[PDB]
Amino acid sequence: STNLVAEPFAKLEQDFGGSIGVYAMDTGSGATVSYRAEERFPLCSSFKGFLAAAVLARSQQQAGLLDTPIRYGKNALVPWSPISEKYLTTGMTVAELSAAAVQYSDNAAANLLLKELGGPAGLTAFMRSIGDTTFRLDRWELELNSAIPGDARDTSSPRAVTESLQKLTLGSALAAPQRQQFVDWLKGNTTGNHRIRAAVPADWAVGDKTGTCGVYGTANDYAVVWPTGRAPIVLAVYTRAPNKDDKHSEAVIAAAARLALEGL
Ligand SMILES: C[C@H](CS)C(=O)N[C@@H](Cc1ccccc1)B(O)O
Repeated sequence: STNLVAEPFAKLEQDFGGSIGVYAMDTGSGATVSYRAEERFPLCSSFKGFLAAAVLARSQQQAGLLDTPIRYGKNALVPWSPISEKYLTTGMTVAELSAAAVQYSDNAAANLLLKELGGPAGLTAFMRSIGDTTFRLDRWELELNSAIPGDARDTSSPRAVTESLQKLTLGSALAAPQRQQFVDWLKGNTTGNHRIRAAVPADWAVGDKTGTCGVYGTANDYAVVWPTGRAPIVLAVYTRAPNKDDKHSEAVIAAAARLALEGL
């Protein structure tokens, strides 16, 4: 992957102070936009979209997996588990946990689903099984957020994220009802309004999944976008920075998303 008009991205990256990673594809034309698309970035919570897809895939083999109630304990509630905490007294179904992991980035819900799938290794295996050789999840929440420069644990590349997303939302990796459910969950995300969605015209339908590690200026978003009358665009925007105290920027993510959409 390459880009012979990369200077707008390079200047945005210089102004940001860190590294920016972008990959976008127009699935109707095949056109792509690329910038550090092959470089590893921390997933942060963006793994949760793929976790929900892996749960949907499994549900194709075990009838009733999605409606299975989980009565989890208080000590499942690691920080930033707003849905899991609200529903602690009732428990939650696997489907509800998946939705909360996607749409609220709920940490406890993510850890409970990971356990159901055999931990980070289990999710990584699912991703290998759809042909993603870049993705790796190694740790649970919250340890996977350490985002240490050059550490390959819990990382992927913008291109591999985009390709896997396209397979799961638009290709054949998931059966049709599962596929629609994944898309529906993404379209209902609540955490993404200042990221890719901020660059998308308000009349284009969008589903997305954010990630925010909290250190090293590391944050991200991926999305499927439906332009009017066209096949969808799929894209991924990841950031990191070299100092632990560096701030992430939602505005940088939005700006990089817009440069990608404009290039297409
Ligand atoms: C440690 C860090 C929050 S400071 C964290 O748990 N991030 C996950 C979800 C998240 C994002 C923004 C605020 C709180 C939680 B995720 O893995 O991105």
